[PDB]
Amino acid sequence: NLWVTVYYGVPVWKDAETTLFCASDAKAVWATHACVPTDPNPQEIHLENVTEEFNMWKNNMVEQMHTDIISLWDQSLKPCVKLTPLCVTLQCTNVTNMRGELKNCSFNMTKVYSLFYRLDVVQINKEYRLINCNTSAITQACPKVSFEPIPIHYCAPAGFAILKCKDKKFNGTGPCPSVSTVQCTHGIKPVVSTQLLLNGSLAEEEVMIRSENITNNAKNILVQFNTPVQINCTRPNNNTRKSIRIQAFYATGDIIGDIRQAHCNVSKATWNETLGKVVKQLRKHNTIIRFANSSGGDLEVTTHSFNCGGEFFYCNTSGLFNSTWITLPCRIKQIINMWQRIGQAMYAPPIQGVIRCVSNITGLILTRDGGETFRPGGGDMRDNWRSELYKYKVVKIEPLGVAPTRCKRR
Amino acid sequence: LWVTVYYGVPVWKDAETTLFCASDAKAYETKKHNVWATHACVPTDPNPQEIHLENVTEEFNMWKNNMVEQMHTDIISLWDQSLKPCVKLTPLCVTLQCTNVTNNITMRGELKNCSFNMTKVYSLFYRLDVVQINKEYRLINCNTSAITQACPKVSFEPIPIHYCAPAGFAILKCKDKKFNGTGPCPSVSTVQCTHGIKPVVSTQLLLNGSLAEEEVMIRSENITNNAKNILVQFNTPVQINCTRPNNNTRKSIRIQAFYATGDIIGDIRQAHCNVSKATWNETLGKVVKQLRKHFGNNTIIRFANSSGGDLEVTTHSFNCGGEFFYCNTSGLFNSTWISITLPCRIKQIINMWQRIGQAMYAPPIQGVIRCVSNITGLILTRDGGTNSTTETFRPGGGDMRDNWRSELYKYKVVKIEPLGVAPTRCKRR
Amino acid sequence: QSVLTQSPSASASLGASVKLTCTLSSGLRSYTIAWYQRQRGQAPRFLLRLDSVGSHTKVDGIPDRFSGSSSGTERYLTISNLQSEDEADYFCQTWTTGIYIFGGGTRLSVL
Amino acid sequence: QVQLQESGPGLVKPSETLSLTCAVSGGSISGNYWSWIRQSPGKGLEWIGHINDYSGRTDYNPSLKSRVTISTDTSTNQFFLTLSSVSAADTAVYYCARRDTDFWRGIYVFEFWGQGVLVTVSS
Amino acid sequence: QVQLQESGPGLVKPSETLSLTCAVSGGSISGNYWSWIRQSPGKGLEWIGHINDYSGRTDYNPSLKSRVTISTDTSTNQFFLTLSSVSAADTAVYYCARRDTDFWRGIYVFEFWGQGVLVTVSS
Amino acid sequence: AVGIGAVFLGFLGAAGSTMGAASMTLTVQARRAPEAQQHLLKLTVWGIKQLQARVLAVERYLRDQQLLGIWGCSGKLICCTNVPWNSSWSNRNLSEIWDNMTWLQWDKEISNYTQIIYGLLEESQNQQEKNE
Amino acid sequence: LGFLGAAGSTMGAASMTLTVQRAPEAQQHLLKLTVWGIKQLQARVLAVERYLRDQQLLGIWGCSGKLICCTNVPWNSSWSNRNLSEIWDNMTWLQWDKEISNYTQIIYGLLEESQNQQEKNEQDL
Amino acid sequence: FLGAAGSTMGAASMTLTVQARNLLSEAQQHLLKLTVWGIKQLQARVLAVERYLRDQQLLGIWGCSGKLICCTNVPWNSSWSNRNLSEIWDNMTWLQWDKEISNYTQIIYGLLEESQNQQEKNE
Ligand SMILES: *[C@@H]1O[C@H](CO)[C@@H](O[C@@H]2O[C@H](CO)[C@@H](O[C@@H]3O[C@H](CO[C@H]4O[C@H](CO)[C@@H](O)[C@H](O)[C@@H]4O)[C@@H](O)[C@H](O[C@H]4O[C@H](CO)[C@@H](O)[C@H](O)[C@@H]4O)[C@@H]3O)[C@H](O)[C@H]2NC(C)=O)[C@H](O)[C@H]1NC(C)=O
Ligand SMILES: *[C@@H]1O[C@H](CO)[C@@H](O[C@@H]2O[C@H](CO)[C@@H](O[C@@H]3O[C@H](CO)[C@@H](O)[C@H](O[C@H]4O[C@H](CO)[C@@H](O)[C@H](O)[C@@H]4O)[C@@H]3O)[C@H](O)[C@H]2NC(C)=O)[C@H](O)[C@H]1NC(C)=O
Ligand SMILES: *[C@@H]1O[C@H](CO)[C@@H](O[C@@H]2O[C@H](CO)[C@@H](O[C@@H]3O[C@H](CO)[C@@H](O)[C@H](O[C@H]4O[C@H](CO)[C@@H](O)[C@H](O)[C@@H]4O)[C@@H]3O)[C@H](O)[C@H]2NC(C)=O)[C@H](O)[C@H]1NC(C)=O
Ligand SMILES: *[C@@H]1O[C@H](CO)[C@@H](O[C@@H]2O[C@H](CO)[C@@H](O[C@@H]3O[C@H](CO[C@H]4O[C@H](CO)[C@@H](O)[C@H](O)[C@@H]4O)[C@@H](O)[C@H](O)[C@@H]3O)[C@H](O)[C@H]2NC(C)=O)[C@H](O)[C@H]1NC(C)=O
Ligand SMILES: *[C@@H]1O[C@H](CO)[C@@H](O[C@@H]2O[C@H](CO)[C@@H](O[C@@H]3O[C@H](CO)[C@@H](O)[C@H](O)[C@@H]3O)[C@H](O)[C@H]2NC(C)=O)[C@H](O)[C@H]1NC(C)=O
Ligand SMILES: *[C@@H]1O[C@H](CO)[C@@H](O[C@@H]2O[C@H](CO)[C@@H](O[C@@H]3O[C@H](CO)[C@@H](O)[C@H](O)[C@@H]3O)[C@H](O)[C@H]2NC(C)=O)[C@H](O)[C@H]1NC(C)=O
Ligand SMILES: *[C@@H]1O[C@H](CO)[C@@H](O[C@@H]2O[C@H](CO)[C@@H](O)[C@H](O)[C@H]2NC(C)=O)[C@H](O)[C@H]1NC(C)=O
Ligand SMILES: *[C@@H]1O[C@H](CO)[C@@H](O[C@@H]2O[C@H](CO)[C@@H](O)[C@H](O)[C@H]2NC(C)=O)[C@H](O)[C@H]1NC(C)=O
Ligand SMILES: *[C@@H]1O[C@H](CO)[C@@H](O[C@@H]2O[C@H](CO)[C@@H](O)[C@H](O)[C@H]2NC(C)=O)[C@H](O)[C@H]1NC(C)=O
Ligand SMILES: *[C@@H]1O[C@H](CO)[C@@H](O)[C@H](O)[C@H]1NC(C)=O
Ligand SMILES: *[C@@H]1O[C@H](CO)[C@@H](O)[C@H](O)[C@H]1NC(C)=O
Ligand SMILES: *[C@@H]1O[C@H](CO)[C@@H](O)[C@H](O)[C@H]1NC(C)=O
Ligand SMILES: *[C@@H]1O[C@H](CO)[C@@H](O)[C@H](O)[C@H]1NC(C)=O
Ligand SMILES: *[C@@H]1O[C@H](CO)[C@@H](O)[C@H](O)[C@H]1NC(C)=O
Repeated sequence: NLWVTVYYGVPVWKDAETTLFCASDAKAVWATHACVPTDPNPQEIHLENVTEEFNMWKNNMVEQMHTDIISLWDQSLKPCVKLTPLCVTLQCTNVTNMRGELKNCSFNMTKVYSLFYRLDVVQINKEYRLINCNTSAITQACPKVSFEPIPIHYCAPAGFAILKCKDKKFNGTGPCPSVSTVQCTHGIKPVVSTQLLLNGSLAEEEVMIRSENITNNAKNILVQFNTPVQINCTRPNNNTRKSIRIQAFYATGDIIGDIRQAHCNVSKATWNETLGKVVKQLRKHNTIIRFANSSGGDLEVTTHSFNCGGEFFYCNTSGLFNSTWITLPCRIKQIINMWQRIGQAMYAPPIQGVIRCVSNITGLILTRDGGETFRPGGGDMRDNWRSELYKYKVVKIEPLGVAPTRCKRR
Repeated sequence: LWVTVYYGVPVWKDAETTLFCASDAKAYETKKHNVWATHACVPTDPNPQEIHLENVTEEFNMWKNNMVEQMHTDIISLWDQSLKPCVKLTPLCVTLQCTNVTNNITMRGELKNCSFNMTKVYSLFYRLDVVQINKEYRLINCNTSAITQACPKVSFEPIPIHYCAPAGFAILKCKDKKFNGTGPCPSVSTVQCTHGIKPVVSTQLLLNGSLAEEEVMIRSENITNNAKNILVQFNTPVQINCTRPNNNTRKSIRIQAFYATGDIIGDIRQAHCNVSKATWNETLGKVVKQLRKHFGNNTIIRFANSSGGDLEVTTHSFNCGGEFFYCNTSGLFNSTWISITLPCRIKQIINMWQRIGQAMYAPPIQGVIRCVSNITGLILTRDGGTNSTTETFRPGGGDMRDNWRSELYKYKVVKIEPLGVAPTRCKRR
Repeated sequence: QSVLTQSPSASASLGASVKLTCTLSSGLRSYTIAWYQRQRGQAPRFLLRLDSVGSHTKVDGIPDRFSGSSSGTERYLTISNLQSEDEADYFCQTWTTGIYIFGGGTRLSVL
Repeated sequence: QVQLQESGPGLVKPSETLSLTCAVSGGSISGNYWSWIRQSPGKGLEWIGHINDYSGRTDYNPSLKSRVTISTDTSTNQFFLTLSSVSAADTAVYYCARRDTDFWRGIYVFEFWGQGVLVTVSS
Repeated sequence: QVQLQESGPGLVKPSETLSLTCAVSGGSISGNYWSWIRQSPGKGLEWIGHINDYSGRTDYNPSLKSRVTISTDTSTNQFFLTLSSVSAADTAVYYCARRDTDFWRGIYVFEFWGQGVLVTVSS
Repeated sequence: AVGIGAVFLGFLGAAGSTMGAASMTLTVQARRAPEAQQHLLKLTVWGIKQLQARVLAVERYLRDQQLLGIWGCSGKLICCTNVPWNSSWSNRNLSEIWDNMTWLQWDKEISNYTQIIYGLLEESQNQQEKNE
Repeated sequence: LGFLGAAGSTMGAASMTLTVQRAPEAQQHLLKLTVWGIKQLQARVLAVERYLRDQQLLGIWGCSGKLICCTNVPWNSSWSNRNLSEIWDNMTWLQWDKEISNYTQIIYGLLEESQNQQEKNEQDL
Repeated sequence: FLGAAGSTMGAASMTLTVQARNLLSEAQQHLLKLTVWGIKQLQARVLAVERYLRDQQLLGIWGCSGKLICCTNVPWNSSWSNRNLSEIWDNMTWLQWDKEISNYTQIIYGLLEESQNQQEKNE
């Protein structure tokens, strides 16, 4: 004999998708003009005794961030110059002044020679051409804009709140005991990488491992470290920018000094200790835990493809993953198509001098094996962006509520 | 019985309130920078809340409307605000020693190369722009006018402008294709934001105008009364291609960087517009058919060219690419009916909106200026009258509000008052 | 270039073992592939992913009798304990760039 | 439990637009990639295109980039293929499939497919 | 039908402000043009100014732009002329009139005129 | 585009309908810019303008609700009062008003006496609350 | 926002709590301040609009204002029958809403019908 | 606006509606000044509206729900300046009454809320 009663004012919220706009810190790199500045007083209201179950593999914030990144890339690339006239036969020859590698190619435009990379051009049957000149309308990046990742916060619009999890013991899924309410988010860095997370957030307590369903050896496995493994990586070549007018096209001139492949090292002891912590973690969830290298696939998944000061390195990473329970020869190419699209491709104009970038390594992407061997993998940019957005969930507040109490009105 | 109130009731009251502009997103976002027609107006909603109403008949009257006056005032203020930052031409008012150029003759050139001693500097002007003083010449209005020149960067071009009623109001829109614009309208829709309105200055013709569906429409407050104008809306837009066959250069003479016209590259010829003859004849046939319908079959419709008065109404005044042509229609309306290359000139000193206030000086346009436009509306002034003989429809206009009234002919601003009461058999306990 | 090849048709008796060979091009020396079966007149089914090292990803609901292996630029799909349902069209597909490469289709019949 | 169903004209003349509609049941709310594939008789399959259900970033096969258009209707949760300038060489069995969201060792697969619909061009 | 009633001092000393007030009845709700005109004795008529009682923007004769100011109030629905720094030659009969909006071939006419108020300047 | 103005247009949603049909419809109806160049600051100004438009809508709605609450109606969409309807106001019977004419014609016929109707309503509510 | 503090508590505690319930132009980083002010006024205006719509719903349910409103439609058996003590003493409001989320539309419909019937049969006599 | 603010209790009680209705009333740097002015004005009106809504909510907690001259069931304890009802209602202005009651407002509000809740729950 109970009766419904409405209780307007109750603190009830429901998960609900929305369109987070943006938040940046740099002055209107990225296009950044659609990004509002961020100097608020972030109201970190820590809720009490609130158990709100989270998820990371079903967020619709992640796809929103991926769409924003793609849109920013396209908008920044738009005012640049197309490379349609470059679709001509190239007269290529080897250079001697990782033995062959670079190739010097002359082309006739109305007859000048420039430098190209072996993995950047394909011969036709001596005579070479671009890797994909007619299939994809290649466009070269504008020289003034770089690719350094500017922090990009996501704030909820009016009516929505973002729920942070401060619990250290957290694998993404399942209930989250400690929760807090916020309007903005921390300084997520839109870095592009594979098999190594490069400058992402550091997890507390011991090293953390997570996946959709571990048992299923298809779901990507994300590992977040505790102590970053320092990696300093250089391109020891005095590259010479060369400007050719058709509309100003940029290319590589004759190399100043000796020609040496771009390579870089990793602190062996620190890497070994971090990998030991990781392999200790994987024993949960006593058999052999191997570590092979990337098994096949295109260049964007075989190597640790990543940007550095406007130059894109596709780095051999077999040496980092061979310990069964360090120098890495980093190949270089300048043609690039991002986010696994077709019809769009960048040229990455060369940067003069020698470049050296010093960065942390914070996360690892590993895949199980059938039957173990946790060889690295990845390339699904969403998996990369789920290593910082794993403690956020847009939520809409719904004050109205109904309860079964004993009342009779009139 | 008793009385009960009904909050949330469809009510209408014909009241006038200020409306705010709305620039299209692509109008400003895409390319337009430093143009008068767009400013900090609120961008329109992606899709208007157009709701179709049923079994409702509202009375419309464009000749007693208020949106036309509101938009004319907004255009006036916007034009003045655009002209304000530019530097004045007050020091330029001085005696000039002019000789007329004889480099080429088309229809004489009429240009004058004039020297002024600004402590001898030469410049080029047009005959209408400068008046002889008693050879010595002087600007037409520099004695008793605060003459001004437009900013070099800004450009004159129509840009769509929407009007959205503020909260608590609505825009009733007559969707009837056959609607002369007076009295009841059978189909009345309701909107928040109106359709695209392009502020275009023109006389005797409506350029960039909105074509009217169904047949050609004839509108007037009083067909019988001679004084009232007549708007004619064609159903098929007529192409016009007008070009000034000359190229000029700008000389920066400091007074304040004054821009003066330079010598013309090669040949010099007076401007010309082109209109296809057959389309003009067909449109005139439709127009005279509708006018006979309003006047009887036995009535005889005659046409004639302008009857005089100033120069911005006798001819067809319009801006093209930043140059203000005053292009004659002496020959277009010369045909007697029973039951073409337009030669034309320019004037760089213009009196916009017919006021004796500041007059704006047209900056020179480099290169050949050509433009295509949509002649869609005609302004006709009925001949006097003697009865049952004939009718003559020499073009008139000039009143810019008349030009506005063609685009805003199908809107009214209404105040909704959802607090009506009613009687019923209900008593509160 | 980049192209997949395979036998146009192969057959075996019921209860025997059937071998399907998917051949990668020279530039595809190590790419992972995926196997697809299509019984005549029904929706093609996902079978498994399989790379050059021999790793295979079983799909929920697929019979365990399906198996796979790798050898250089050759990928082997092994089936045992056949019936009339296994008669179908099989093909291997791969993703090099954002363009897909499918096989030419192989008809397998059981007698 | 995701099911894909396809429908559309069975016979189409040359030189017009062929429209095919595919509805889905059980799919995720957003973030899915709906792909359109076809197989000509006697020839191997080839990918036509796909759409990201959340963003709307279309993508098409380069050999058919200037003729096709794929759109989505989230309200009814369907997606449409419109192939223009169809000829006698475009007769095929058309499938609407759902793209993978795992990228295991450099592959995108099509976990779920439709029953396939015949499309033919004849005089 | 619009009726006009003008009023103001009949005797004004030289060299001070001269104020006239004209009340209009039956005018249009908006878009009116209230004009002030005068005729000096032994001389022809001459326009003084006009006000758009909706926009509020004024206009005056070029030769009197520095000495006149015309205002208007809609609520009481009247309009005022203030001619400051009057001289000996400004004695005249003043009329407040309404000019039309027809614009019949390059003319604006004042159909409705006031009775005509005398203004004489003397010491 | 959003706010309370949409609610007002929804009130307008059926103007020529039947009085009873209009009342039923009233009861039923009770329930990432691209920013190419210099668009951020213009977006801030447009935000100021949109907030002031929404605030104008909210204030008009609140003024109407307060006017309704001055009488004996609180905030109910349909409300019943306790002041007699004298025969001076449309002496002809209620079938024609409640079945045939749309709200427009009733408003046209009542606008002459709406003020005295409101005054009587307010006085009746004040008297009813004072007596109780 | 603002009233999220009481979340995670017992419905008894939540009900009790809800029952009780010149800047110059020389400031550095002015654009951030004005943009976040725009955002805060957006939030406050959306809050007042949401409150107005919720109050309209409460009015159509015969509650007008008020917070703890009582009505006349009985609690059906299908709506997750449970012992009232453990409903109102141990769990939290969020879990209860997650449990009853499948049925709230039917609840609102029945509530509106009950209030309409109450108005009809009260004005009847 | 304040109207008969200082008048006798009866006149103010009869003229509550006046106060009730009155309570609810580019170029870069130039653009920043404009937006700061807009922020100030919008903040003022929004805070006024929110304060009005909070007062309406307080009225709604009790048995008023927007009605001006409310009526409750809380007994009037003599501790809150017990005097003759007529004498209180025809001598002291609202200001002095509130000044000499401002020490007991909170207990009155609490008693009102408790009585309304008890009436709701008991029935
Ligand atoms: C609209 O259409 C009307 C026709 O209905 C045109 O009117 C004619 O305009 C032309 C000029 O374009 C006029 O020609 C001028 O005639 C003046 C008077 O002299 C003669 O014409 C009158 C009859 O009007 C006779 O009685 C008399 O015996 C003469 O035969 C001349 O004084 C003019 O000369 C001046 O202008 C020309 C051209 O610039 C100069 O070269 C001269 O030096 C001098 O300055 C000229 O010859 C013609 O007379 C007009 N007829 C009528 C009936 O009005 C309008 O021009 C046309 N457009 C407009 C805007 O109204
Ligand atoms: C990941 O780890 C695996 C094993 O740990 C590793 O596999 C090895 O790869 C190398 C490079 O391909 C293989 O070396 C080959 O040896 C044969 C012997 O005849 C040669 O013919 C091959 O030459 C071809 O490839 C060259 C490029 O490498 C060409 O320049 C040449 O012209 C020929 O086309 C080649 O040298 C080696 O046999 C395997 N080892 C095993 C056990 O498979 C792999 O390289 C690592 N890195 C990845 C996958 O990116
Ligand atoms: C991860 O974090 C690390 C540090 O936390 C970060 O390293 C930074 O890399 C950038 C890119 O190389 C460095 O910035 C450059 O530094 C060099 C040498 O100091 C300068 O010469 C550069 O000047 C350029 O600046 C112009 C305008 O930006 C360019 O247009 C022009 O080409 C000039 O060459 C430039 O400042 C930066 O110094 C380091 N920071 C540190 C602390 O070392 C790294 O980039 C992060 N991300 C990744 C993917 O590693
Ligand atoms: C009715 O709509 C027509 C749409 O074309 C209008 O024609 C246009 O008028 C505008 C001005 O209102 C012109 O804008 C300027 O034009 C000049 C000269 O035009 C040439 O150069 C431009 C720019 O490269 C080019 O777009 C044109 O095609 C011409 O080659 C330019 O120098 C200025 O920069 C500025 O663009 C349009 O150009 C002009 N377009 C044409 C050719 O019609 C027409 O004016 C409208 N009717 C009226 C009078 O309102
Ligand atoms: C991440 O950590 C959380 C806990 O912090 C893990 O959640 C746990 O998930 C399992 C299921 O995988 C839950 O087991 C459940 O047990 C009940 C009763 O036996 C049964 O009815 C359910 O069907 C379910 O099997 C377990 O309760 C839950 N933990 C808690 C505290 O509720 C999660 O699995 C971890 N994720 C990974 C990838 O390790
Ligand atoms: C979590 O990841 C595991 C790892 O694969 C998934 O487990 C598998 O789920 C499938 C269902 O799609 C199971 O297949 C079915 O199992 C039932 C018995 O429960 C059987 O009767 C059916 O005939 C069918 O085989 C499969 O056994 C199971 N385990 C494996 C493959 O080892 C699970 O689905 C994932 N959970 C979620 C929520 O995604
Ligand atoms: C990535 O690194 C591994 C190891 O450095 C490379 O494998 C070596 O390849 C060379 C060249 O034929 C052989 O001489 C070595 O014997 C290989 N290493 C081992 C341990 O056998 C691998 O080739 C590199 N990746 C690429 C694409 O070249
Ligand atoms: C690598 O990650 C650390 C985060 O742990 C970055 O930040 C430094 O962290 C240490 C450890 O507490 C602090 O002492 C420093 O003050 C932090 N800042 C800097 C600038 O060192 C660190 O910057 C990252 N490495 C690089 C090269 O940026
Ligand atoms: C347009 O046509 C309509 C037809 O109803 C005119 O409305 C009435 O027309 C009759 C003559 O047919 C007049 O006697 C009435 O006085 C008109 N009433 C109205 C609404 O004014 C309307 O006047 C015409 N408008 C014009 C002249 O364009
Ligand atoms: C691009 O050119 C190559 C050789 O010139 C050719 O094989 C290829 O088919 C071309 N691409 C397209 C899409 O036709
Ligand atoms: C693993 O691979 C690296 C590089 O190919 C090699 O140097 C090493 O000897 C291998 N074996 C190990 C680390 O046990
Ligand atoms: C204008 O040019 C003509 C020749 O067409 C000439 O006769 C006349 O004298 C010139 N005017 C002046 C003022 O020089
Ligand atoms: C103007 O006329 C041309 C004639 O081809 C027509 O195409 C165009 O639509 C008309 N209006 C516009 C928008 O220019
Ligand atoms: C200027 O105009 C005035 C009349 O407003 C007149 O008195 C004066 O003489 C004129 N002077 C010139 C330079 O024409």
